[PDB]
Amino acid sequence: MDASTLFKKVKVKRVLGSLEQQIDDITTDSRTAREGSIFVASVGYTVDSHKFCQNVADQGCKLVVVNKEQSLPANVTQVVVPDTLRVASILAHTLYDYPSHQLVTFGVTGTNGKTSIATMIHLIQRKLQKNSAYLGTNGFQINETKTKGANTTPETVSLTKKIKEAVDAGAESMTLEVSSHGLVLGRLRGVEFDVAIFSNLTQDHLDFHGTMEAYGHAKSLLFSQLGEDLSKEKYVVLNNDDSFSEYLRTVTPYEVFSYGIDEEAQFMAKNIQESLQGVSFDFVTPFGTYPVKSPYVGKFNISNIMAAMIAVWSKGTSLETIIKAVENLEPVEGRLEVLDPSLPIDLIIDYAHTADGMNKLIDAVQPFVKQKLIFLVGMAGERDLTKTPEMGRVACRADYVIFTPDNPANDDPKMLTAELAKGATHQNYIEFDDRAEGIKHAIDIAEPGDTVVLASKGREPYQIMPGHIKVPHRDDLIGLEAAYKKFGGGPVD
Amino acid sequence: MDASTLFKKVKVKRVLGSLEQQIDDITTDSRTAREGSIFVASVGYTVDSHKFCQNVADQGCKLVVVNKEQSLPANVTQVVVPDTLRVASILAHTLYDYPSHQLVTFGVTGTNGKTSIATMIHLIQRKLQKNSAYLGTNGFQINETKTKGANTTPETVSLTKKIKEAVDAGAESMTLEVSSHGLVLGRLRGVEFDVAIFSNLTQDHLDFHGTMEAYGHAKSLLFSQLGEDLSKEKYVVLNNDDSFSEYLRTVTPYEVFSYGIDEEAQFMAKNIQESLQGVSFDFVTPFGTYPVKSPYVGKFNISNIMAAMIAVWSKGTSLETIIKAVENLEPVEGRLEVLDPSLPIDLIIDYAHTADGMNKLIDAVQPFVKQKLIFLVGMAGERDLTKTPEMGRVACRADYVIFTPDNPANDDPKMLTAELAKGATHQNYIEFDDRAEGIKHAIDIAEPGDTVVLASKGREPYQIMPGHIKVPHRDDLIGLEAAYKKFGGGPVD
Ligand SMILES: CC(=O)N[C@H]1[C@@H](OP(=O)(O)OP(=O)(O)OC[C@H]2O[C@@H](n3ccc(=O)[nH]c3=O)[C@H](O)[C@@H]2O)O[C@H](CO)[C@@H](O)[C@@H]1O[C@H](C)C(=O)N[C@@H](C)C(=O)N[C@H](CCC(=O)N[C@@H](CCCCN)C(=O)O)C(=O)O
Ligand SMILES: CC(=O)N[C@H]1[C@@H](OP(=O)(O)OP(=O)(O)OC[C@H]2O[C@@H](n3ccc(=O)[nH]c3=O)[C@H](O)[C@@H]2O)O[C@H](CO)[C@@H](O)[C@@H]1O[C@H](C)C(=O)N[C@@H](C)C(=O)N[C@H](CCC(=O)N[C@@H](CCCCN)C(=O)O)C(=O)O
Ligand SMILES: Nc1ncnc2c1ncn2[C@@H]1O[C@H](COP(=O)(O)OP(=O)(O)O)[C@@H](O)[C@H]1O
Ligand SMILES: Nc1ncnc2c1ncn2[C@@H]1O[C@H](COP(=O)(O)OP(=O)(O)O)[C@@H](O)[C@H]1O
Ligand SMILES: [Mg+2]
Ligand SMILES: [Mg+2]
Ligand SMILES: [Mg+2]
Ligand SMILES: [Mg+2]
Repeated sequence: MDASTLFKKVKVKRVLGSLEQQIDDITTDSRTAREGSIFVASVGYTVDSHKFCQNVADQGCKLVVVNKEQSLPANVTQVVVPDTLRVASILAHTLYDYPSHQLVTFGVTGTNGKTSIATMIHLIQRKLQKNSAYLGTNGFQINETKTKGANTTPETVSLTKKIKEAVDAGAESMTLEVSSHGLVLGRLRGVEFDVAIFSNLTQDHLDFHGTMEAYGHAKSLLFSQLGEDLSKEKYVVLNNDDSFSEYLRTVTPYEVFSYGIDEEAQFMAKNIQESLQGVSFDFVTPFGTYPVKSPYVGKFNISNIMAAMIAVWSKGTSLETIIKAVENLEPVEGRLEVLDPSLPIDLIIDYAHTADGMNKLIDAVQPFVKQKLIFLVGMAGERDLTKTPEMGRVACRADYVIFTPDNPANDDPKMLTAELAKGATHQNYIEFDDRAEGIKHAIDIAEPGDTVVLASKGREPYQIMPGHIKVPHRDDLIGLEAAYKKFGGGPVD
Repeated sequence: MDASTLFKKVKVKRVLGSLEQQIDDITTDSRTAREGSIFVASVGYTVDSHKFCQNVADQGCKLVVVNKEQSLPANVTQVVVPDTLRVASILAHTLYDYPSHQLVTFGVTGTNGKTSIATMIHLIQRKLQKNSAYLGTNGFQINETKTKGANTTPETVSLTKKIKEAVDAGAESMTLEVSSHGLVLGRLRGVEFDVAIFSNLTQDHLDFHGTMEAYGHAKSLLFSQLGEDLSKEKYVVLNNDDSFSEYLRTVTPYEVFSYGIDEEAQFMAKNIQESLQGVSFDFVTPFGTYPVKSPYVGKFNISNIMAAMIAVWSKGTSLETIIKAVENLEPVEGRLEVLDPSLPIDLIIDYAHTADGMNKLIDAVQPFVKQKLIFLVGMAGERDLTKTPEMGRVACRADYVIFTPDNPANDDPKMLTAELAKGATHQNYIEFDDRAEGIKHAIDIAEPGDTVVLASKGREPYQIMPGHIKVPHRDDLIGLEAAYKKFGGGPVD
């Protein structure tokens, strides 16, 4: 469509050159701007991409959106605006014909549980034979096709393009993880949600938000930004076991569905039975109480699966049909996965990376420890360290603790492991600068009948190293390789 | 329409009795429930209206929405829901066919300036010969027809009904004052806004919000609740002279128009000339700079009128035509009105009732004081007193200060005036339990050529007294009557 039409949407602009040209692309990354692209320049944490306008011109781009007039050949049109990224979201949603309005969109936010819930919703939709897309930490997925990405909630143009890809692939719904960063930074501007789901609010990301108050307020935006049009069928799904839900009710007019285990709620889990092979519980609902069998491990995953079921139910699918679908749902990659159960030890991977997440992981696994719990965890580089010793304390619930860096980036890895060590409550721990070395050590220490847990990465396939360089790393593969060496078994070679 | 259709909108409900009946009315006030009404019961600060269901049944109402099953005759249908008021807003907007979606809606929030801006927008629309409605502290107005009300932002059902009245009267737009109370309490659930306008955030209402942080976050809801549908033409108008605007930008994706006097902004006022008869200024805009003549007094009203002009402009009216309309706009009742200029004193009424508002009032009037400034102010009963001595300090910018109660309700009036007195910085003040007595005293003290200001009530026609009883009271009429007695003039009698 033509640039004229697109920029009618923008009231304050200084236009230098013609808007007659056809536009089929928008990008905030100069490296992909071409003839027919709009390149929107912006100020990042690393570079100001206004510096790259000449590059995009060389590549044939004839239209740039900028905060200040640039030095460029006269045949490149410049649109000067006060807020380039705000305009990028307007342009992108317009160009792609409002992709978020074209399918059912589910959004999940919370300190822990975003990937779990979002993936469970996706997997339920697929079990119901519906085309479904997912975007989050585990990347972008349309039905069974997966590609990895750099963020949980990617920057606005990339994100909008992916919603448009889901629409074009024929998705009936798409579920997005909604990071508090993404909300505050405008990455989700223009993304209309139909159902908003909350897991919990516990201490994290204060390097970015400064305070718990600001952090909670950031997550509330997913709920208030649903808007005020009561002719729309929109719904909010809240966790009554988290006290922040009381506040969330006040910021949106749409009907609220509550779930709970400890606290009274509209949907509850009772008579919970746990195993390393999944759970059963009685699912109390406003319409009746029904037996549920779930393949997921732990009470925290009962909260998560209830959130997922209620979200799908809210848009018109019968609970009976959802409960049937949940029974043999596939694993959520990296989230409490029991590896090769034929081993003479329990070998579990999990993504726990905050104190609360670790407590929930250990709560779930500990009842099944026959002998000793061997627990490896990493601390992420370049993140707030204030709750790191607390993570070290929680880890010392285990019998033997291994501390490692996780994505140390430019941080000294020994500083990360030493910070974890400051919280230890017993002397049975060890620190490794190299996480792979730490994993092999965990297997060295493990006896038949022991339980080994590798926490904070799941199957995340890299360590972010100095210069922010990704080096290949797989907890699961390193763990298994070390385990087969020690105990035997494993596929032929 | 029939109750069945209405309640299809509510997913969690326990229905006792038939929904076949016709519904033409909804009410949260039992006193107006009749056959064909839905009565929604709720828990207020004073009474739980669930107690009144039998009354509504006696009056012929056959449908109640309740949080718990009630004792009622079997022929009354009960719909039991978890959140009655949330359902009231859903039912009301549905029943009245989404009245806020049917005209352009402007919403104004801020500590001071809501009535001023909202009224200015209304008056501009009328000057442009467009049907316009206004709802706020000065009541409900459709074109020139006014009725008074109990709140700035009335409870959800009454508010929705008034939007529906504006639609039915043929209004092309309606402007609502948006109180932080109204936002938090859900009074505006279902009210879609097209333009949101911010004035300022200064200390007020902490008896309700507890903190400035929570208070600011409450006002941010007007902006985030605009939603995320970028196919809609919605706009945000922010004051760059207020530091809270930086935060407000982050909570909405829509284009932001900024105004400013002290700080750089897209729309600014320069070369400001002031009189008691209005102002002139050069209005810098993104499209050019234009001379503006405004009948309103003071720099604070220049901020307000710029906000009003930009809001109307944003929905497609030319600035030139708006600027012409502003020239002889009518007064905003109670807000810096110069009374009978034929008097040998300046006699001014104004609604200033916080420290910041008082400073802005005194800033506006002081350059025109030839001799002495005689300044009367009241403190509201049953409100947070923490900034009351500060109000007393600000008042002592005047030469002679009179302290009175304003709507003391059940508070001891002497406690209110004494709290004001604690901030005084000179000895030239006096306190009166009776505000009318204080006004007459102000005139007693005034010499020809003096300036008398009566602040905090405007033309508000009552004092709220013990038992929360309204007794007639008019600052303007009492002031004028006393002034004519002392100085002569005034209409024959
Ligand atoms: C601090 C931050 O925000 N940098 C994000 C930001 O970089 P920069 O601003 O530095 O980019 P830069 O300045 O290079 O470029 C600015 C702009 O210029 C463009 N430009 C750049 C170069 C060029 O040649 N041409 C060009 O046009 C570029 O496309 C961009 O539009 O823009 C990128 C692109 O959009 C994101 O990819 C980055 O995200 C990183 C990966 C991140 O780690 N971000 C974190 C802070 C984050 O967003 N986290 C949340 C939550 C997830 C999370 O935090 N998870 C935990 C997990 C912990 C357990 C791990 N085992 C954690 O990481 O702590 C999320 O991803 O949604
Ligand atoms: C504390 C509060 O919120 N009580 C509001 C609230 O009463 P209650 O909860 O006590 O009502 P109650 O408990 O009696 O009844 C509950 C429910 O039962 C129903 N019910 C009641 C009786 C009955 O016979 N039958 C029946 O069905 C009734 O309709 C209601 O649905 O419900 C009313 C109806 O909806 C409002 O009219 C009240 O608002 C008062 C007037 C107020 O003063 N409210 C203030 C707190 C307020 O809302 N302020 C903002 C901002 C304006 C402001 O604060 N301005 C300053 C001005 C200062 C300068 C003045 N010169 C100030 O006042 O400080 C605003 O109005 O939007
Ligand atoms: N609802 C929950 N409450 C507490 N901890 C949880 C919850 N869900 C998952 N976790 C823990 O946190 C880790 C991260 O879960 P995930 O669903 O990836 O959260 P997020 O996507 O918000 O980071 C899991 O591997 C598990 O240890
Ligand atoms: N923009 C402003 N900034 C500061 N004070 C103002 C502003 N506008 C009005 N005031 C002062 O506050 C009083 C109340 O103004 P009004 O527009 O009624 O505000 P609100 O409706 O928010 O209470 C006025 O009479 C004036 O003294
Ligand atoms: Mg998080
Ligand atoms: Mg995630
Ligand atoms: Mg106020
Ligand atoms: Mg007002």
